[PDB]
Amino acid sequence: QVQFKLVLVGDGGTGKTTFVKRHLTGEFEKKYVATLGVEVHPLVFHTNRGPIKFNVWDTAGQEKFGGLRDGYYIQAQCAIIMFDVTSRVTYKNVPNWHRDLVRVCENIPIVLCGNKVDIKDRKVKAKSIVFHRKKNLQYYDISAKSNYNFEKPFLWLARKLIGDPNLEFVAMPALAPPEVVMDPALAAQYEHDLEVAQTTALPDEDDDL
Amino acid sequence: VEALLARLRAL
Amino acid sequence: HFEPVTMEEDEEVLYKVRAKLFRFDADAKEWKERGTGDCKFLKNKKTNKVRILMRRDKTLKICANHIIAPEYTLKPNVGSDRSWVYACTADIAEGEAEAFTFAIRFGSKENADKFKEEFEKAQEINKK
Amino acid sequence: SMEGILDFSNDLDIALLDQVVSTFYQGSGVQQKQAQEILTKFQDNPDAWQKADQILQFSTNPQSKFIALSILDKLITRKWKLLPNDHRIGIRNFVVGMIISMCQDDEVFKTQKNLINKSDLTLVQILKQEWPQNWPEFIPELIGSSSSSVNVCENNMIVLKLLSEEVFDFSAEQMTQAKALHLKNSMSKEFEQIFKLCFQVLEQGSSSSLIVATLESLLRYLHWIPYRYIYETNILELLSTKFMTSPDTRAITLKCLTEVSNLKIPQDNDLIKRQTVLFFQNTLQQIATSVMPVTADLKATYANANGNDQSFLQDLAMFLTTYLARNRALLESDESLRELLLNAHQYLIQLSKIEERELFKTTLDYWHNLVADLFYEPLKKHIYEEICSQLRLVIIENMVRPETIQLYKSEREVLVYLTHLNVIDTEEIMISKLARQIDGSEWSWHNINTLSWAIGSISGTMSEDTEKRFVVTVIKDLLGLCEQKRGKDNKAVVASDIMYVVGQYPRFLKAHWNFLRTVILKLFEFMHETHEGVQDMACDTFIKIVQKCKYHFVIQQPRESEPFIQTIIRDIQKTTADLQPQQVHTFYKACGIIISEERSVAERNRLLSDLMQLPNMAWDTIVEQSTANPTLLLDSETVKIIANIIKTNVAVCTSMGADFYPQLGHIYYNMLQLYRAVSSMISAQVAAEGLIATKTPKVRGLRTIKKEILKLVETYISKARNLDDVVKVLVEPLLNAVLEDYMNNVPDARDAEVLNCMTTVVEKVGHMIPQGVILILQSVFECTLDMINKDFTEYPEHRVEFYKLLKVINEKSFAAFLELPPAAFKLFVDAICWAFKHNNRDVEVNGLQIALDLVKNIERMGNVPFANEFHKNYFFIFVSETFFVLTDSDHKSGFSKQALLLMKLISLVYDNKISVPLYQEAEVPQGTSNQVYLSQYLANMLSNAFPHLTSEQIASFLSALTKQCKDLVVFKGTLRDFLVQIKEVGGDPTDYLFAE
Ligand SMILES: Nc1nc2c(ncn2[C@@H]2O[C@H](COP(=O)(O)OP(=O)(O)NP(=O)(O)O)[C@@H](O)[C@H]2O)c(=O)[nH]1
Ligand SMILES: [Mg+2]
Repeated sequence: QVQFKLVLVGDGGTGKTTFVKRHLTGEFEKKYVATLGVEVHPLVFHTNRGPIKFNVWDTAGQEKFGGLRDGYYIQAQCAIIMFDVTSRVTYKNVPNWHRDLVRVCENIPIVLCGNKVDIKDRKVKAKSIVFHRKKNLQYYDISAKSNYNFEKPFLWLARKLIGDPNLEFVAMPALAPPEVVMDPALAAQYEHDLEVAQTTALPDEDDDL
Repeated sequence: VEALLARLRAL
Repeated sequence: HFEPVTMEEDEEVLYKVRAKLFRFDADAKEWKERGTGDCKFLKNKKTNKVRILMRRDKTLKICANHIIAPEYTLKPNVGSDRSWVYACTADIAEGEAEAFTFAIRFGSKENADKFKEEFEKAQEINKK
Repeated sequence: SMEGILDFSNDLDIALLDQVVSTFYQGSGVQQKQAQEILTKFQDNPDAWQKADQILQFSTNPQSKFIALSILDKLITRKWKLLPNDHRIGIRNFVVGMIISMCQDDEVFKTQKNLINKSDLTLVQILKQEWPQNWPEFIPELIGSSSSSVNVCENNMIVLKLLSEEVFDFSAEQMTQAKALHLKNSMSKEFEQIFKLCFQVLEQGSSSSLIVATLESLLRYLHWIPYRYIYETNILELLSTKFMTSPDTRAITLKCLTEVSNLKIPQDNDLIKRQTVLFFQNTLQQIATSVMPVTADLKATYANANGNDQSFLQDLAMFLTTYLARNRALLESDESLRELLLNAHQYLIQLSKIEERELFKTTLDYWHNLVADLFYEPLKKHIYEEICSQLRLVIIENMVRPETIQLYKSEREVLVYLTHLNVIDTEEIMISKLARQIDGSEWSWHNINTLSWAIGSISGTMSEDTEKRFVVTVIKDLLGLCEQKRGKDNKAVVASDIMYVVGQYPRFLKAHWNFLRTVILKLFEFMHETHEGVQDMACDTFIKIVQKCKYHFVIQQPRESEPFIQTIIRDIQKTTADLQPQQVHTFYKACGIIISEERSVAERNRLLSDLMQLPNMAWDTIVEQSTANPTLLLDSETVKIIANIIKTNVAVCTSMGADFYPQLGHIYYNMLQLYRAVSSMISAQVAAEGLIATKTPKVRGLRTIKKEILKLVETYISKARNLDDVVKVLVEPLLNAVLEDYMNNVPDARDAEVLNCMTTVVEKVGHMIPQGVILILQSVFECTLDMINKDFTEYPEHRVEFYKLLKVINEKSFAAFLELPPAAFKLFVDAICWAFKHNNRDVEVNGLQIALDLVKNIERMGNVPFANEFHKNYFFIFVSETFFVLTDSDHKSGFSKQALLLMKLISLVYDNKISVPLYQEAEVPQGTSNQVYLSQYLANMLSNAFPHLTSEQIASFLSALTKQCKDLVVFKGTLRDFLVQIKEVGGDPTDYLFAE
């Protein structure tokens, strides 16, 4: 279908997998489980030009888990390069990821993302971030945790891939939900699960929401 | 200067 | 003379509040965020049935779509005075109707209590 | 199944590999995932490279061949020198042959660009190993082959581009200093022949794909070649005319000309100055005739986003700003060059109207460069008068919210310069913009906000007289704008902008007390407005004005009976009755700012007493009831009230600092008693409900009381000036109230804020409480270490505060570690090394600093038993632990401080500052110097940790490292060289002589 391969690259720990997961399920994964090689996830957005499907190749940033490395980039149609504004080294490595990427993908739209802007003690200052200029990359500050700008990378890529700068995300149709019919055979079962859920504290209770 | 004061208070 | 050059329209909004929606992952014994945005109680003009419809900010993707069934019961969560937990037997946010244990949190205890008020009103509407 | 290709006892089934590869790249779901794991295992097989020849010859899948070359790449990069010489020749031969055959087949050359590019990079990896010492003919034969085939010539431009990149752009971190210099000199030696080929191709046309590849390689060359190749040939004319006309070459050519503008050039040579003018003239001529005229609407073009228009406009901005920042003076005196100068800047004006944040920041940087020069340089500003006038409007219309913060400050800086350059034009533009708000032609919430930020941003530029009439005019116009609107949604927006502007002109407020008074009273009225946001605006504006005009609140003004701060305090209950607690605290903090400017101590304390009357009365009642009925604290409303009282004290203490002491003394003893009572309730709840109690609103509310108490004490002590009172009045009750409670709570109930508070205590009065510091360690050291030494993630706040505390204790009261029992001092060392291994910057940096400070602390003790035992016990532990994080590739963020620590450790032995043998006398002949033994220990350590290094590599590395232990920059270069060599086999030991 209207389907585009997207490769996501950057140093380990910069938040690539957490960012994708946020878009796939809405969750924020607090744990760091290193990606091994690549993980492929379909991701669909509903737009005023119809649905657009990204096949996200979420690659490993740790060298010991790099897998096929630039072999993942073959036939990519777009990319996100990720770094972490609290870790200067991850920005220092942006030119290395970009080099390896564009050697395989010579003319694709690429977004550069500085992640984790929710953290107070920012180390890569906004005015230090200039690598995208001569390489014609789009840049966004983002935060998978606060969702700051979390939609912008895909909105920009969608506009470039479809060739329509006025493309917008739109509200997916919302069908009438079905009427309930409780199953007495599962009353005791659902009451067990509810008790566990009531006594497991919700996370991040100090968040505004 | 004083003509502003009156206008300021009616906001 | 010169010639010149969602499926929500059938519904009434009874209540609207900002909220963060969680689902309980039993396998991991973990609460997992499903979305943040406006939670609406929508009353169908033709059936008079009231449902919850909630969409994520920015992407506008649906994170909750189910009837406010009269059988449901809002319960408190141990860690919050501004949230409700309840079992949902058929939510179609992500496709086929599926059962979830939801938790919904609000900006304040006041909003949470108003939500519970409106929630129970909607249940009675659906009972008739 | 697919897993058959992993069985190397059988011939490789190429058809099966192609199926696995296809399943991965074109498949989906579970099949794709299984194939991916199989392919990774295949690629990682250390014998997979032997089957690369087969794959490249017999496969029909280009992705399979790509993976074959990745396998070879790893082999060439890491194990090349271990191969038998026959395999080195063989691999070179079939990589060269594979490239030749792909270039000779026009269909393959057309459709397999990815595989050819990968093969070219693999060739370059071989060149990095073999050339020129074992491939002297490469460049002469490359040039010869280029003449027999357009395809080969084009591909050779790709090989040379990648070679230049690998040698000059990406060598710093990938090869040793010596090897990089060797390859750079080798390319420089033969570049004359390379440039001749490149120039011939460019001059003689005619295949655009060949031209493009040649220009791509030239872009790389421009990073390093001497300017004579660009200025003593005709190439500038070609770049700035011929190749700007065709869109195929236009993009790369513009990038080349941007880098030409950066060449190292002699700046007292008139001919070269004319050449630099000339290529700019040519380029701008081609743009105006072949692309778009100066008048074109680049904002609209960029928004339409046709083809490559956005990248081209980005690149044009980069070209113009780069060239003009360096060379515009070349265009400013010759009258025949004035049109060129202004046309170039007019293109920049048009580019600055594009809606694109990052591009705007690029052009704004240039504008800053320009207007700063016009501000200081004689006789320049008149040239750019019409440019600057247009720029004033551009920046005003694109002003962003002050508080994006960075962009506002950059816009403000440029607009301030532009205002000095012509105050009259700036004022007229702003008044005119305001007129178009009133007449509706440009009215919107965003538009009035943007203009109000612009007006506010130039405060302090105009004369006080002009400013006064200006401010009056603006406020008058804004008041009228608000009056004519209806709905209160519109009136709210304009009223906020009125308050924003006045808050930006403190000079006007300080000169007009009656005006300043009226503003404040109107802010107080708005503190009763329920409309969303009005109250926050009023409180924010209030403290903002106070911070700037505080003196006018603390003196008695003419015609007034008392200082206005008294009047604010008299009515504080009414003013703040409708505010949320957070807003009330801001209000009280603002009052504290004023009170601290009262130089009379008796008046200051009286004002402080009156300010705190409401919180103090609520406090007294609660203390009286909480003591009579400890059950009342179970009431969530009482807990919330108590927390807000303390938060109010924090807020006032924040602005008053040392002057807050009298209020602290009013509540101190009952506050610590409350800390204990709340502590007992938390413990009792955890005991009765389990750990889950710590999640409950009740316990979180109780712990908020404890944290705010700690914050209040920390805030005061960090600012106290009377440290005798801190020590003699505050410290002992504090430690008695907090330390045992921390030690004897379960880990999940311990407040990291205790550690933070103790860090400030030690920092400020640590030198005066040696026994108090010991008590802090006894109470928090071992139990906190046990919380954080099982993984790197649990208890993240305790982890950070823990090492901050050890750091300051080690700095200010090192004697406290001298008193530790030996077993506990060992835990101290363990804890430091544990910090080394954190990837968490907030921990690793303190751990490396503690280690360094500790070594210096030990060194200061001289030749005494404790220092001698320290070195015998822990010197080599710190040496080996530092070496581990230096070399394990997972702590690169700490490299500089790791290197500093290692250099300090090595220089101790090199300077004979360790008075005892570091070895056991049975281990080496008696009298062996610690220098010799350090060399042996390190040689043996590295031989066992890096067994693939030769003994000569290790010896040369350590010889260089030890004699460089006084020169940090060189020391670090040798470590970086070592980090390169451990990634491969057969590194050259003479590389470590690079410094010498
Ligand atoms: N404070 C904060 N943490 C974030 C943010 N995004 C991700 N993280 C956290 O950073 C850590 C690493 O996340 P992860 O997605 O696994 O990074 P990665 O780039 O996929 N690592 P790898 O390349 O090894 O697979 C996680 O603990 C995650 O919760 C963010 O925006 N803010
Ligand atoms: Mg990952």
